[PDB]
Amino acid sequence: HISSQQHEKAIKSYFDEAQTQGVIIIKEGKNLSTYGNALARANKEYVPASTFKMLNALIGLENHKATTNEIFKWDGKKRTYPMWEKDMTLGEAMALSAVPVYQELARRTGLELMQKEVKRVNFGNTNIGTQVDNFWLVGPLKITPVQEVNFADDLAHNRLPFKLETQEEVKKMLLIKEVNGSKIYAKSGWGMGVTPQVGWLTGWVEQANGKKIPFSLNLEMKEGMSGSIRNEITYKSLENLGII
Ligand SMILES: C[C@](COC(=O)NCCN)([C@@H](Nc1c(C=O)cc2ccccn12)C(=O)O)S(=O)O
Repeated sequence: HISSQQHEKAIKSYFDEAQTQGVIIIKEGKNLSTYGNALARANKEYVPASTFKMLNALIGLENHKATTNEIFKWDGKKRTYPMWEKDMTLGEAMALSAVPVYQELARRTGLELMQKEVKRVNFGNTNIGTQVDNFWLVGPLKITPVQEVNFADDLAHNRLPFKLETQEEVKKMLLIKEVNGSKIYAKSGWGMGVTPQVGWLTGWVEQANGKKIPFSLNLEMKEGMSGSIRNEITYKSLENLGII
């Protein structure tokens, strides 16, 4: 079959072609595999950006700050994108990366409860600072790609410290693709308020046989770069390895 050298070269070429620097961590059982064109990013800390939504939702639901069918009403003020100027549930806001909805959720949770829950979960450096509505966007909260793939592994297998119903609700919110009997659950992320800008795509693959293969793509986003580049490189890498 295909050599490890060829797989590594192919995935590295996906990041090279996009003219960026990035890594993608794959986890099978307890083993971590690092691929990409800048392997040292694996243990470097970056803001989680939208990937934090997964945990924001978990906390919000567990602590009764919202329900899965509650509709967060658009307040009528201009948003960064027209697509965000509407009423939506947590799940809809997850799919649209609707930051305003999640900022409202964070405000309901409150700084004190948020700091305690982020600590309880041991997410990244666990520090949210003093601003409850933007700590995952501009710091001080940071996390490495290894910690992100492990967070995905824990959520996929319901190991996080939340009722299993809560975990299942948030997981249902993350289905972004189906391919050849395989289901891909993930959350993209783009930290535009930091320099350099970081891009993320963290989730897992649920294969027909029921096995789950967690992953975390992390790269530098550059001016005039497409968010869908995080997805194409992720899908191409997963396919090259025979995961999907
Ligand atoms: C790039 C995504 C979504 O991805 C899409 O390209 N849009 C898609 C919906 N079809 C999204 N970024 C994001 C955040 C999450 O990090 C957080 C902010 C804050 C301000 C401005 C943009 N902010 C975006 O600006 O649209 S990020 O991957 O969540």
